Amino acid sequence: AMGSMERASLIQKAKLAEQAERYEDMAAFMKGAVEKGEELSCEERNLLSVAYKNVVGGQRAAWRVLSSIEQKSNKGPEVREYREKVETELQGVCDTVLGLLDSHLIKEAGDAESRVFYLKMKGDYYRYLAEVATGDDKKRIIDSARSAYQEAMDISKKEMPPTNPIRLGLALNFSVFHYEIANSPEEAISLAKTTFDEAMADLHTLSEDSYKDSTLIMQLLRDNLTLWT
Amino acid sequence: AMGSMERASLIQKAKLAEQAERYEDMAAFMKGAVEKGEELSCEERNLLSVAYKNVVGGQRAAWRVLSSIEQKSNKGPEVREYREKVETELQGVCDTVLGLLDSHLIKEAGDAESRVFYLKMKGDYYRYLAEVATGDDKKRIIDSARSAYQEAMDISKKEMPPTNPIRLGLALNFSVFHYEIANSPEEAISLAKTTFDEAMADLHTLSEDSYKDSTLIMQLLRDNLTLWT
Ligand SMILES: O=C(COc1ccccc1P(=O)(O)O)Nc1ccccc1C(F)(F)F
Ligand SMILES: O=C(COc1ccccc1P(=O)(O)O)Nc1ccccc1C(F)(F)F
Ligand SMILES: [Cl-]
Ligand SMILES: [Cl-]
Ligand SMILES: [Cl-]
Ligand SMILES: [Cl-]
Ligand SMILES: [Cl-]
Ligand SMILES: [Cl-]
Ligand SMILES: [Mg+2]
Ligand SMILES: [Mg+2]
Ligand SMILES: [Mg+2]
Ligand SMILES: [Mg+2]
Repeated sequence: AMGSMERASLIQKAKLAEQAERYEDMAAFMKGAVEKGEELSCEERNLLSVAYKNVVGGQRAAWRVLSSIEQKSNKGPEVREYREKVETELQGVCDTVLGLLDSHLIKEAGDAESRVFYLKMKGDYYRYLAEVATGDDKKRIIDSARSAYQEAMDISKKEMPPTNPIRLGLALNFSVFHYEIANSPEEAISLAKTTFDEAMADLHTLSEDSYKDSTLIMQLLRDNLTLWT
Repeated sequence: AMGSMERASLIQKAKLAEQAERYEDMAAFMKGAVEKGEELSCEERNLLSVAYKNVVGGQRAAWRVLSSIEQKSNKGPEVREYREKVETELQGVCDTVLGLLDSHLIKEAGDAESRVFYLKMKGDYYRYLAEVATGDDKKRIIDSARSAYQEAMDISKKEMPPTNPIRLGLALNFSVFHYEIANSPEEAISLAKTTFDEAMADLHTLSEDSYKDSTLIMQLLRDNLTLWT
């Protein structure tokens, strides 16, 4: 439905929707902006990520509540029906995001900051699909997440400093993938610890403001290391 | 869309949606339950009110953010367009609730607790329509709210004790109508003070649990009196 609205107007309205905490509207505005076909700036990529992370975050929290109730019941079919409703809507949001990345955000992303950002997003949305998947459809979804994260890591290590916040956040989320999805707690701890230590050694190169940006994410790595060790 | 689902299943799913904080789904489930045509029990009326109050509360908060931004701008048409979008969706939610009350909740409500509950709801949803109305369409909406609240007050004073929580909450919201909508701060303060004092004198009749229920709402009356005097 956003075909008739100006790209600039879509971006302006996404920012208004963020201020209003209207994240479903924010995501529809930013989907419309992506579908204009032009590449996104750094600000715009962040608007797209904030919108969908808040939409899928609501869905994941609801799915977890319903799944817990369903497991405790294991009356009639209603808890399973409603958990399946919420699950299908969550899957649809992830498939929307993955579709924007495949048509055609990733293929036109040539700079490291854009290409790593999009491949991290592809890892994250396959990861949310894996959280609700079962069996051996689940295996192929987990491998799709792994592959996207790994391509993003390879580029980030070649092209960005170890304190770059997108590099840091990629490594944080890939560590969470290993601990929560891939049953690989030692890989998770290794990655979080190596990433924290390599960033610490590069902090001296940063301005006050960059230092604030990087140490924020480093603290998240440390918080996880504390939960996991 | 809820015509094929059992009434009991709709109520069960509304309670699951409340636990999941999925208030739009909760409201659609309870609209479906109302549209079965049977009267609602006390528990069910509370589920219907909780669902819509959370849906319209999100819309009112967003509308206030957008309206404030629009007033500060007074660029191009986008802030007005998006405030109008949110306003129209808010109006639609209120028109849905008012339609359920008119078809046919109020006309079949013969007991005081049900009839006062529904007429309070009719007052509240016309009040939310008045918050976004302008001019002299606004006057007729304000009079619709007034009339519903007044019918509810007349029945509550004849039929319920002064500590009854629905009577208390009606009086609290009618006081807010007078202060925020009708430009009648003295009527608001008079009503809140008379309602608080009449409840205080009846507390001695209550059990521990009823006393907790009533004094909760009395504290809201006192909190408003503090803001207004
Ligand atoms: O509690 C968490 C913490 O998750 C992470 C921690 C570190 C890095 C990435 C993530 P990710 O799994 O990408 O969010 N997430 C969550 C789970 C369910 C619902 C809503 C949310 C949210 F709102 F995001 F918090
Ligand atoms: O801040 C308030 C306090 O309003 C009242 C106080 C006393 C009696 C009735 C109300 P009412 O005006 O019926 O809610 N409401 C509000 C306003 C905007 C958005 C969301 C909300 C909500 F979530 F309800 F808090
Ligand atoms: Cl369902
Ligand atoms: Cl390219
Ligand atoms: Cl620990
Ligand atoms: Cl709009
Ligand atoms: Cl009747
Ligand atoms: Cl005061
Ligand atoms: Mg154009
Ligand atoms: Mg390019
Ligand atoms: Mg039946
Ligand atoms: Mg009846």
